[PDB]
Amino acid sequence: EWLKEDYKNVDRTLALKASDNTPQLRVDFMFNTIAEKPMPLYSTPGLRRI
Amino acid sequence: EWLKEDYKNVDRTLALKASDNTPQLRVDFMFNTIAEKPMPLYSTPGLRRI
Repeated sequence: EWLKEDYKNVDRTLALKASDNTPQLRVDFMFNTIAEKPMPLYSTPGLRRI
Repeated sequence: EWLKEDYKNVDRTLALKASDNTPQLRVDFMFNTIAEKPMPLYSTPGLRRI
C-alpha cells in the first residue's frame, strides 16, 4: 500500500481537487497505424473457388 | 509346340529343379518414371468455374 503512487500529493497543488471529483488529467490520444494484414484490399462478396 | 522355348533344358543344370516347383528365377524390378501429365500439381478440392 505504501509503495503505490499517491495522487493526493499532486492534488493539493491543484485549483480544483480530485477529492472534489475533478479528474487530474484530460488527454487527447491520436493513433495512426499502418497495418499489413492478411486480408484482401477490399472485401467484395463472391468466392474464387467452389 | 517344338518352336517354343523349353525350360527343362536349363532345369537339369539347377540344384533345385522347377519340376520340384522351385521357380527358376527371382527378380527385383525397380521402375522410375518421369510423367508429364495433364493434371494439376496437387489436386485440391474446389473449382475455378461454376
